[PDB]
Amino acid sequence: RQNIPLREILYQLSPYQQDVIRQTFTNAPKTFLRFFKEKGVGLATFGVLFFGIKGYTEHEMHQERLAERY
Amino acid sequence: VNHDELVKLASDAFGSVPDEDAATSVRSLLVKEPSRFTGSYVHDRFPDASECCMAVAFKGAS
Ligand SMILES: CCCCCCCCCCCCCCCCCC(=O)OC[C@H](COP(=O)(O)O)OC(=O)CCCCCCCCCCCCCCCCC
Repeated sequence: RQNIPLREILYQLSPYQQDVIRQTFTNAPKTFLRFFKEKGVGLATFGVLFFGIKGYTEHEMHQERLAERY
Repeated sequence: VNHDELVKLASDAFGSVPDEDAATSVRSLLVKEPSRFTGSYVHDRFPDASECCMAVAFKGAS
């Protein structure tokens, strides 16, 4: 099953010799900031393009409705 | 081997070994640094080996 040549030492601890969810509270703000640091540019360019084009379209639609008035 | 002759020879030869302090006995050293068993896993990987030796052990008895 796909022999891989490799030289290493691997260590593993029992899952009943460590904690489960206690470190999740410590790392939660750091992980939040790291997520937004990594995906900040893409989410921002998505938001700018989508909301800008939607806002321009809705504004010009409102102007079109106003132009039909008497 | 005769027991009395070995007693005499050991008293002549090994009679000068120091005795032991009570505070530095084997039991005090065993109490001071006790054994601990931890459930764990290790492998030593080699890139071009032929055999695969492995041992699995449980915590046994003293
Ligand atoms: C006339 C009818 C009136 C209707 C009034 C209601 C219209 C909709 C509600 C208002 C919406 C405006 C603010 C929306 C804020 C949403 C959040 C957001 O953008 O954040 C995403 C995003 C968050 O990034 P993330 O936190 O990194 O995910 O924020 C940005 O990156 C900033 C986005 C700024 C770009 C959009 C600016 C508004 C466009 C308006 C363009 C007008 C053109 C005019 C041309 C004609 C002139 C004559």
